[PDB]
Amino acid sequence: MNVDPHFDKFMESGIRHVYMLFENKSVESSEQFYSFMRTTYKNDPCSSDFECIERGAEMAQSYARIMNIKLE
Amino acid sequence: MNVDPHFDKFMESGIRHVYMLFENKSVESSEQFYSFMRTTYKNDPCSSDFECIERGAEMAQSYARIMNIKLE
Amino acid sequence: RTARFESVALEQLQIVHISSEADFSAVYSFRPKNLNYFVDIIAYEGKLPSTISEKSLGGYPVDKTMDEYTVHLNGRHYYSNSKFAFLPTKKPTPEINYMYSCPYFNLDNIYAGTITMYWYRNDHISNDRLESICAQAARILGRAK
Amino acid sequence: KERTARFESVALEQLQIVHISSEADFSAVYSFRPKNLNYFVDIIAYEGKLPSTISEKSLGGYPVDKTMDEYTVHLNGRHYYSNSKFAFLPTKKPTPEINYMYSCPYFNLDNIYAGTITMYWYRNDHISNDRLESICAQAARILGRAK
Repeated sequence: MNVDPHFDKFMESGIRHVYMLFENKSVESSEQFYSFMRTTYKNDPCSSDFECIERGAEMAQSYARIMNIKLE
Repeated sequence: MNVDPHFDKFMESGIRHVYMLFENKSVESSEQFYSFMRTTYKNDPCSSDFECIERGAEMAQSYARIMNIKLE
Repeated sequence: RTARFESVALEQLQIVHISSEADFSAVYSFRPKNLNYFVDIIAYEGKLPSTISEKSLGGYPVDKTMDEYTVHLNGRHYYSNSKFAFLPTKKPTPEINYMYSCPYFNLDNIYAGTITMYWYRNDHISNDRLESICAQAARILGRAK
Repeated sequence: KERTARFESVALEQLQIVHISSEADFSAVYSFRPKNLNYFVDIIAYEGKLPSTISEKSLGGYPVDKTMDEYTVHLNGRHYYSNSKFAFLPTKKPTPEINYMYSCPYFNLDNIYAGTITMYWYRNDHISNDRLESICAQAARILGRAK
């Protein structure tokens, strides 16, 4: 696709390191998560491959605790 | 890209053989063009590179003559 | 939202399911638009494979690196014995002997999901009838949005 | 609708900042159409001295060549600079009067490649790529929110 390579790094890292452990995946849980990852990114974008892979991980990780989401 | 690859071959054929020779390009002229190409494709898609390259060109040139668009 | 796409995803999967005489058939649909991070089942027919039976069939992450995704972007159909990229589970599903699928592209000409047929028995009609059943439904979903 | 008309007000604001602080000779905001597809590129605002190869003609509805380096470098996450390749300059002719281009992509609310901020020089002294980088990047963040 023609995607922001940085958001797509940041988003894919969020999904593979956190979101795929979610025990309860559904339509609106993915959209809340996407809406948070998108707004977070857009207010303070990461600037590089290495910076994105790891801000995506630890922010998805934060999201998990904020809205208190069951993992493993 | 994650564009329908057959429409993409078809649309880029029309662009690289015909639309590029339009002497008066504009926001509108390019809007009508893509709108015609999308309608024609979606009503009767091609299913082949060699076909798509070739129909895209003919339809474009046909659109050109239909609308009386200056070439060269 | 405007549904309407799902009214058409139902009608076409009906035709696809019965004509292919598959055991289980589903319309998968990508989200968000043009980024394809998640895949949902928005309509199925037949009996669900044991791996997705009493589980949410929506919001499953898209692995863009599996074969089916890349093959659909080249514009050909995909079939397989043991690879179900989009089926909403991590567990394998060895009770599936065969899967055949074709992409559909929306009105903006972008990969928007798949129409997919599954067999529990190892017999199935020819791939050539599978193709034309598939392509004719793909064309209709594409116009529907 | 007039979503674009609002985006144009911001585009004009950010282009002013970029052109003057970069000291460029010619500055442009380019904007792809249709959404997500990018078959066409338009100058929606410019500053400075129009190069001769695009005076007196239309700066809209020019076709996009996606095999050109700048399109793919942008999609790989980098700024683009060159002293001869002007992928998006609405003309099929070369423009030897241009000594240097510098450009960074911007991306819209949907995170799609939606256009570029580009500076151009006719002299061959330009401020360092390092200053242009952060100049271009800060305006890119703001265009990206302007939907």
